[PDB]
Amino acid sequence: MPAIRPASKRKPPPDGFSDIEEDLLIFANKMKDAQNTPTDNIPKHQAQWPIFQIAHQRSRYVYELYYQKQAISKQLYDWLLKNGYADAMLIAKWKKQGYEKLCCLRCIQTKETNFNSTCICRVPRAQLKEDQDIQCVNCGCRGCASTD
RNA sequence: GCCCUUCGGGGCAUUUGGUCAAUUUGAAACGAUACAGAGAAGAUUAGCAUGGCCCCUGCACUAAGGAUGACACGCUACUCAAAGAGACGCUACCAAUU
Ligand SMILES: [Zn+2]
Ligand SMILES: [Zn+2]
Ligand SMILES: [Zn+2]
Repeated sequence: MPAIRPASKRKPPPDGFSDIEEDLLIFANKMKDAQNTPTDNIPKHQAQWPIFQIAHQRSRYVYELYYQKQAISKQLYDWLLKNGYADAMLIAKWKKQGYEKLCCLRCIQTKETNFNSTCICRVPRAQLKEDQDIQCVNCGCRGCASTD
């Protein structure tokens, strides 16, 4: 379970976890530092942006470690997705076509916008104004479209 | 970026949003202090209401309480006369002790 077991109850992870544990702990400590970041000098949605950034990065590490540069077994990959080292739904969207670089699921959630739209970060920057710096309110993405 | 191609081309995906993170000048309120100071025609007071540009506590916007919760207590011509009886009214002002 992803609930914390005592120690004697703890089952070992699969093989290769000793090989990837250092990068996984790098992402975990990055996430704790994002928890401890100050919020006085920035706005509030901007305070929540780094969690989405680090979650995307951790899931991308797992995703391209399994699919692109094959370095982990399928047992280990399924274990990582089950135990919370990567976002299975974000990885599913990365497998979809036209969503190969999606920042977050909240940015394609169309039931939650005013006019049932995706966010502006999903729009190909070829159709936007020049020097129109987008940083979306949801995660601060500057451009996710696969063409971008 | 990926995919397809008859290598000319075509496809997949499509417009977020919370006035800034900044406290003097776009609106918080007690308490302390100062002061005064509790209804019903003598004195003392159980209350229940009434009306709303007065509200408070309460789930009660179909209880109850808040001094009977308070407020009430100033002010005061205006649909408006008639009868009969008066008026040096409406003008003048005036000549003997012995
Ligand atoms: Zn996003
Ligand atoms: Zn976005
Ligand atoms: Zn994005």
